[PDB]
Amino acid sequence: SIEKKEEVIAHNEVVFRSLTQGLYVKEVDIYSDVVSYTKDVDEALAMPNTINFKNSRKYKKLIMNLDLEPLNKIQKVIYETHLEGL
Amino acid sequence: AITSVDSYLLSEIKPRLNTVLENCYIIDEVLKDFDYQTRESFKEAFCGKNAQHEVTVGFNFPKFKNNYEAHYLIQLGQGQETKNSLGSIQSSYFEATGDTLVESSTAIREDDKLVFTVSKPIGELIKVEDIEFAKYDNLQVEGNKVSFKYQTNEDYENYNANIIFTEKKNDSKGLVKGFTVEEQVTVVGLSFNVDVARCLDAVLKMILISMRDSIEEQQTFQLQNLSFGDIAPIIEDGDSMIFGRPTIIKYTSSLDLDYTITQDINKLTFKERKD
Repeated sequence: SIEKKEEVIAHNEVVFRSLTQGLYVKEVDIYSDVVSYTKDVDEALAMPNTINFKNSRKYKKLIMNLDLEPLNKIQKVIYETHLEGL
Repeated sequence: AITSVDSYLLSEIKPRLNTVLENCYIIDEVLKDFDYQTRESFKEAFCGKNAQHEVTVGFNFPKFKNNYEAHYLIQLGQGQETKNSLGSIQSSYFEATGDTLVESSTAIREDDKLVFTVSKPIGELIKVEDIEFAKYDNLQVEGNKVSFKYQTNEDYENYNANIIFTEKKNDSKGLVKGFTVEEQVTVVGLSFNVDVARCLDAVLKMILISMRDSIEEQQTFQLQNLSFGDIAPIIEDGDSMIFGRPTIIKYTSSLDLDYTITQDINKLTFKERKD
């Protein structure tokens, strides 16, 4: 018996994976081309994607790159209340 | 050696500031306290090698325009004398010595010795990293190189080390005359957006801390005392105001001069009274 359910979003950012290598980007150069890779979601390069930051410019040359696979990362907390009788 | 504090600030700030803004991990540590919105917006703007916007730094009363989006502004400030010494004497030296340097070198294989070579004459050695040369090593200096004996050190033909040394100029021994000066210098960040200013000031505080470990700071510019003013509108006659929080930096340093001695006694003759 679920009584109350609330869903909350902690973070919302975009992470880019290479189709071939399967790694995540961690760093880029002056031209925004990749300098490094990392196989860790927590350390990967991130573009903020909360509502105020949509339609960015900093990573246009990155997004257009076909080898890269953008991924929308979302972190959530949900609260579930229960009643179990006597 | 009169010390231009204003020049020293610019020399230290310009390289170090660029390095800090270059990476994102350090900025997050710096801006750990700030809220998410301000933190990322600043990072989106200036942080990273691919940042379109950039920060600038310069002195006051320039005849051109500065990047009022984000800029560091410096002005010399007051100065005072605090402590003297007897005869205004500070130190005595047997060798004309310049700045103190840190250099990296690799050991070279000579016959009896292993030697490091440095860009300039060694003069006075201070330290080689994590080596306590024993008397049997017979550590000695020669020109621009430092030498220690080979035996029971044979694993270290490829030793890679850092060296701290002084620039030697002349053998002319002389005295130092001078006193201590307590100087204050002003620094302020400028923007037409207050949030940027607060982030900018916080970045400054960190590199000031890092400067406490610098060679020049440890040896020449000591006893930091920081003081922050209130955020104020620097300008009001425009389409929008300019906001900046001034900071005051205090230093203790010596205004020194070299006095050379030529009266070197070498001969000494004893003659008894005729009576």
